[PDB]
Amino acid sequence: CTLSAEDKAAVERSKMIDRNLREDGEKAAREVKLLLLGAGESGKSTIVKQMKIITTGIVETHFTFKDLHFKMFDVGAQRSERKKWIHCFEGVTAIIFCVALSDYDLVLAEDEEMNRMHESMKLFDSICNNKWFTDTSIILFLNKKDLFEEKIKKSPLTICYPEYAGSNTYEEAAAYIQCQFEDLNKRKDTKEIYTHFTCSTDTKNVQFVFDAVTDVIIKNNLKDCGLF
Amino acid sequence: ELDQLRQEAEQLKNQIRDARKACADATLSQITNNIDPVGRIQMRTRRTLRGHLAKIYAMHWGTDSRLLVSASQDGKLIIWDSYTTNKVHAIPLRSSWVMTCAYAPSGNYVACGGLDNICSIYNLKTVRVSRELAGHTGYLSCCRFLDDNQIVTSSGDTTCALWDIETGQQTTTFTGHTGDVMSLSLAPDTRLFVSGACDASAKLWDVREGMCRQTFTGHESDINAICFFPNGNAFATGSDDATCRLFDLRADQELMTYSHDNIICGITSVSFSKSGRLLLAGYDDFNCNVWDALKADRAGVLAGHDNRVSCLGVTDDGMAVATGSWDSFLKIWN
Amino acid sequence: NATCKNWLAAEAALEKYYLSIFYGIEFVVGVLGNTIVVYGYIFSLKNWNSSNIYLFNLSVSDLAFLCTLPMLIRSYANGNWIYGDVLCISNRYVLHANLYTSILFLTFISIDRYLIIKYPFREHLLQKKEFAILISLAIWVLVTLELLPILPLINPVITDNGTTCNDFASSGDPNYNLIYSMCLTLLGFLIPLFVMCFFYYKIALFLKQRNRQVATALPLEKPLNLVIMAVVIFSVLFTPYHVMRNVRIASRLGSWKQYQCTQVVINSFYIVTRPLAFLNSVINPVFYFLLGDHFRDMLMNQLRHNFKSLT
Amino acid sequence: SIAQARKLVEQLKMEANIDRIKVSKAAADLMAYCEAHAKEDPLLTPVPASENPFRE
Repeated sequence: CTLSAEDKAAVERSKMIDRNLREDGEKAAREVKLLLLGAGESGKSTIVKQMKIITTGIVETHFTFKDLHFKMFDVGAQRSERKKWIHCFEGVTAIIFCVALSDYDLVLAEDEEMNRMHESMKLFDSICNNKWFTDTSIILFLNKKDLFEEKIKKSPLTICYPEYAGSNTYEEAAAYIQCQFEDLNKRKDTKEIYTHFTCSTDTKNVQFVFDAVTDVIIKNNLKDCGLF
Repeated sequence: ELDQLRQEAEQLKNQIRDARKACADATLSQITNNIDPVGRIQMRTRRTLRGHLAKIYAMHWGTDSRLLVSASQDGKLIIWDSYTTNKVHAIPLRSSWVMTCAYAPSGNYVACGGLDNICSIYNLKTVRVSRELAGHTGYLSCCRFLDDNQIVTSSGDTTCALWDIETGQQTTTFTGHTGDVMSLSLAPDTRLFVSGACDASAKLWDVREGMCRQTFTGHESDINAICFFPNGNAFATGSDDATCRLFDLRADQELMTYSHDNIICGITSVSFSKSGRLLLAGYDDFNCNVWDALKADRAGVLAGHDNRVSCLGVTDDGMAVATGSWDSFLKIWN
Repeated sequence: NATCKNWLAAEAALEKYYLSIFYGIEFVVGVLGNTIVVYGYIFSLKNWNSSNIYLFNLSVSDLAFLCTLPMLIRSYANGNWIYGDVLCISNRYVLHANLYTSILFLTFISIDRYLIIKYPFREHLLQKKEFAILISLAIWVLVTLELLPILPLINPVITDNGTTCNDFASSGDPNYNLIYSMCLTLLGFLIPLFVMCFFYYKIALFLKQRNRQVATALPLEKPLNLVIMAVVIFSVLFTPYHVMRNVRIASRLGSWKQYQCTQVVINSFYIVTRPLAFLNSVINPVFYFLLGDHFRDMLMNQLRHNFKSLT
Repeated sequence: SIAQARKLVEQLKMEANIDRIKVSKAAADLMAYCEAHAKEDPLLTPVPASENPFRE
C-alpha cells in the first residue's frame, strides 16, 4: 500500500499542524497594528497610559475599544539603527507620531545648536517619505496643549520660526505648527495625516484613534473592491 | 599623551598596508586564467514549502541534510522534512519580531532571536522553551551553535558573545567593532569565526581567547552576509554596494571581487558549495546569482521568487540549495 | 416616409447591416477587453478571495458569450445559415445561458460588495473562499437548468431545401414561447435587478452616513458615484431588450392586433434593441476591472515584466 | 579618550605580526582544493536521477 503505516501518520500530523496555522492566521488578521513613534520626551508615555488596558527593545501594548483589538508597538530602546530594522514594520495599519508643542522655545540641551522642534520635523520628514511607508497613514498627536498656551504669552513663536508673521496667542500659532508639519508630506494623493491637539487631561484620544483606524480600514477595503 | 598615541596609529596602518602590498606578487585571476570554465549551471525547483503567512527572515539546514528550520515574522518557527512537504514541528514564539534561526548540530535544540534582544533556546527531544539568554542591548542579528551547551550570538549593539546555556551566563564578550554586527560564520573546526558589521568591516575572532586576530576592509557599504570557504582558509562577504568579495586568511587581503553591471541592489546572503567552486548569492531583485568562485563569472541564475531573497543555504552533502523569500515561500533547487 | 413599404425595407436593412456591423465591433472590443482582464488574474493574482472568484467568473462568462457572435455575424451578412442545425442550436443556447449567468454574477458581486462594507475583516460565512466556489457552481448549474426548456422552441425550419435557424423571439409556437419568455424575464432579470438595487441602496446609505464621521479627510464621493452608475448602466442597458422581446412575441399571438404592419414596427424596434443588451459584455471589463487603480497598476507592472522575455 | 587610543594602538600593534604569505601560494592552494573535490560536488556535476534524493 502506497503511503501507508508511519508515512500516513506523518502526513496526518502535518495536516493537523497546517490546520492550527490557518486558525492562528485568522486570529491574527483581526488585530489593528499601530507603530508608535516620537522625537523623545514628547509625552508619549502619557499616550500609552491613556489607552492602557489588559525585556528591552520592542514594547507591546494590547487594548480594546468598541469591539476592536489594538496592538501598539513602541521602539524606544532600539537605538542601534533605524535603517536595519524599520522594514519589519511595513504592514502596520498606522503610525502614531507624537510631538510636544512646548519644546519650540527650548533648545535640545546638547550640541548647543539643535532645536527640539527642528529635530521632530526632521524625524517626521524622514518617516513620512520612506519607501516602506508609501500608503501608511499617520496619526499626529500634538501634546503639551497647556504649556504651549502658558508660554506663548511670554515667548514669541518667532524664536523657532524666524519667518513667522502674525499674532501671538494660543490660536493662530498652533495652526502654523500643524501646517508646517503637514507640509512635509509629499504624497498627499495616496497618504493622509490625522492631526489632533492632545491635552494631558483629555481622555478622548482613544476615540480619535478609533475613528482614524476605522476610516483607514474602510478606505483600504473600498480600494480593494475597486470603488476607490 | 594625545600626540604619543594619536597620529601614531596611522603609522601602524601604513606599515600594515605596505606589508600587505609587498606580498601581492600576483592575482587569483592570473593564476586561474588557464582553467576550463564550469559552463552553464541549470537548477530547477523541486520542492516548494508553504505555510508561512508573512516574510521569511531566516533558515537553517542541520547536519542531517534532510530536516530544515525556518523563521518568519508571524510568530512561528517551522521545522519541515525536506524530502517531503510534511511539517515536523511548529513552535509558537513569544515575540513576532524574529531575525535569526539556528539548528543544533546534534538536532536536539533550536535557537531564535530578534528585536527583543533575547536568544531563546527550545528543546525538540522532549516544543518546550529550554533557555532564555538576555545580556545584549540590541537586536539579535545571528546565532550559531557550537555544541549542545555553547552558542555564539551577535547583536546590533556592535557586540558578539559566547554563552553557556547550562548556566545561562555570558562566558565571553568580543569587543572592538564599531558598527552593528550583521552576520557571523563558524570555521569548520569551530576554533575561529568571522563577523561582518555595518562599518564595512570584517573581523576574525578566536573563540578560546576572545581576542581579535585580523581585520579586513575594502567594502564600500554595510556587510549583510558572510561565509567560510569549505577548507577554512578563506571566506566571502556580501555588502549593500551590490558586490561580493573573497578574502583569505594567510595572505591577509582581498583576492577577488564578484560584481557586474546592471546590478544595483545589495546582497542579502552568500553561501559556497561542497567543493567551493561555486558561490551563490541572493539579491534584493528576488533572484540568486551563482558565480564561478575562481573566475568571477556569473555561471548561473536562480529565479522564481516574487519579493526578495533573505535566506540561502546549502546542505552539508551538497545535494540541494534552499532559498527563502519575503513572499513566505521556501524553494529547493537541484 | 411613414408608409408600411419603407418599414418593410427598413427591417431588411437593419437585419442585414446594423446587426452585422454592431456585433462585429462588439465582438472585437469585448474579446480584447476580456482577454486582457483574464490575463493577469491567473498569472499575477495570488491569495484569491470571494470577490475575485465572482469577478473572474463574470469575466469568463462574458468571454464565453462573446465567443458566440462571429457565426451569427456572418450568417446575417450572408443572409442564410450555412452551418449545421446542431451548431446554431448550441450557439443560441450558450449565448442565452452566458447572458443570464452574467446577470447572476453581477447580483452576487453587489452582494459581496455590501458584505465587505458590513464586515471589514471578512469574518462571515459567505466571505471565505469556499462558499464562493459552491455559489459559482450552483449559479452555472441553475442557469443551465433554467435555459434547458429552450431546446423545444429553437429548432431549424426545413423549407425550400434550406434549413433556416431564426432567432429566439420569432421561432416556436406563439403561446408556449410567450409563456416561457414571460417566466424567464421574471426569474432571470427582475429578481436579480431588485436584489442588486436593494443591496446597492444599502451600500449608498452606509456611505452617506459614514461621510459625517469625516472630520478632515477625503470624502467618500467616488464610490457612491460608481455604486449609482453600476445600477444605472445595468437597468438602462437591460430593460429595453426584455420589454421589447415580450411585445414582439405577443405581436405574433395574432388576436392582439391581427395587423401585419404593426408587426413590422414592433420587429424593427426589437432588432434595434437586441445589441444594447449585449453591450454589457464589453462594458463590464472596463467598468469593473480597469477602472480600479490597483488592478490597472498591477496589470501594467506585470505587462512591463516579461516583456523583455518576449519582444 | 587616552584609554581608548591606547587600546586601539595596542590592537593595531598586535595586528602586525601575522607572518603573511604570498598571494600566489594562497591562490594555488585554493585551486588545488577546488580541483581535488570536483567530483564530490553534486551542484557542479549533477548526479543521475537514480541517486537523487530530490527526484521529481
